Amino acid sequence: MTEYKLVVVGADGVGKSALTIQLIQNHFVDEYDPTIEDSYRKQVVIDGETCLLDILDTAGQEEYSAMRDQYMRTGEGFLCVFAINNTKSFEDIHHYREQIKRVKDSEDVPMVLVGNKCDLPSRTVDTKQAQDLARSYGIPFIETSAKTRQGVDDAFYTLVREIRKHK
Amino acid sequence: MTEYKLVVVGADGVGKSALTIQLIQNHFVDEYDPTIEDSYRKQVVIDGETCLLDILDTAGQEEYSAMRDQYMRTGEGFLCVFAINNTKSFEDIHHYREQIKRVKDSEDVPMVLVGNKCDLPSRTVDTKQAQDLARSYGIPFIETSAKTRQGVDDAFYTLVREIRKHK
Ligand SMILES: O=C1N[C@H](c2c(CNCCCCCCNCc3[nH]c4ccccc4c3[C@H]3NC(=O)c4ccc(O)cc43)[nH]c3ccccc23)c2cc(O)ccc21
Ligand SMILES: Nc1nc2c(ncn2[C@@H]2O[C@H](COP(=O)(O)OP(=O)(O)CP(=O)(O)O)[C@@H](O)[C@H]2O)c(=O)[nH]1
Ligand SMILES: Nc1nc2c(ncn2[C@@H]2O[C@H](COP(=O)(O)OP(=O)(O)CP(=O)(O)O)[C@@H](O)[C@H]2O)c(=O)[nH]1
Ligand SMILES: [Mg+2]
Ligand SMILES: [Mg+2]
Repeated sequence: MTEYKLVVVGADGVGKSALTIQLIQNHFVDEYDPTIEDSYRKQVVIDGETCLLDILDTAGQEEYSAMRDQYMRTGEGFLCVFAINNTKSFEDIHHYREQIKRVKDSEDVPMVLVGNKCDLPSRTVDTKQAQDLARSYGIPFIETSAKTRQGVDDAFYTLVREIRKHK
Repeated sequence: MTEYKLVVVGADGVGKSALTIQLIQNHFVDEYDPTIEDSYRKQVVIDGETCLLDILDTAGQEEYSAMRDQYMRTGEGFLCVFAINNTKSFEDIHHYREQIKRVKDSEDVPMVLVGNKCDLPSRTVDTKQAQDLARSYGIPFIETSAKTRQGVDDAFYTLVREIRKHK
């Protein structure tokens, strides 16, 4: 058995909690209830290895920069989430990646860029634009929908694979 | 901590959803997606008190006005929204205010008159005209733009202050 500390980060309302709740509880959260900080455990098998995922579901906006830095130091891998209908959340990605790199004092940190709400037709961030950004960061990119469950398992499992590769 | 049940009402397309989404998610929705009924939570500090805002984003549908009675009974305060480029929506305000007063069986219901889309130069409702009407209603008036965020926080916070005053 191996434990993996995963952190889900991103702007207000991108679907951080809905993505995590889909992985843990296998259903969609339709309601909008802002997160302060929650954590969840999930035991899963990834590439034949027994994994205990310890997932931190973070707030869109931190109250204390120093409190935020602590989970970035502890976290082994980061799911950097934006919503495909929210250009501000996509532009905010750089700020999350820069904060993670600074706290970890490393240019190489396991990360996955997640483009959530891909079920929505009202797209403002194109697929190629997110693919190019992820290519420039040297990280995988996955489109997800916490509503339909599209790409949810793949986003978390890819992050675990990135952590296992880094180790 | 205190919870406040806020209701955003007004005619079709005045920007009820865009105002609420700007308040909580800090981005402007350019798309027009008609609302059936959505609710959102937002934790804020107003005059030193932590407020958990429970905001109901309602439909602009003019048909079956009786469908509004239950949320009008439950709601503690109302954001009565019109668009500054839509004279019909400004004239419709009276119908929303009359229904609220009837359902609540009170002339002193916490309300704020909101003149949305103030970023638009194609104005048909003058600021002074809405100020004059709001004064005759005995309620505050705030101009807002879900696009620029002008007056968005002030509209919701003023409504909370009106509910507190009423208590
Ligand atoms: O004040 C505190 N609240 C905290 C707390 C919570 C968390 N709550 C989170 C919001 C929950 C929204 C629930 C959907 N609320 C949805 C909602 N939002 C509205 C806004 C306006 C009008 C109606 C609604 C409605 C709907 N409700 C109706 O009756 C209705 C009718 C017609 C409609 O069409 C729509 C609606 N749960 C607790 C249980 C016990 C004690 C405290 C709490 C708390 C903790 C604490 O340490 C100290 C103080 C507090
Ligand atoms: N259409 C659609 N809606 C989604 C998707 N993911 C989340 N949502 C919706 O977006 C809203 C916010 O989702 P939530 O998971 O709370 O986002 P969050 O980023 O955790 C909010 P906070 O930053 O305050 O913790 C909810 O109404 C939820 O149903 C998705 O993939 N598609
Ligand atoms: N320029 C400008 N456009 C706005 C503003 N607020 C809303 N809009 C635009 O008006 C249209 C309708 O916005 P929306 O928030 O859906 O209005 P609504 O009142 O919730 C519509 P419904 O009654 O069906 O729920 C959208 O195209 C939106 O971009 C604003 O402050 N400025
Ligand atoms: Mg959340
Ligand atoms: Mg709407």
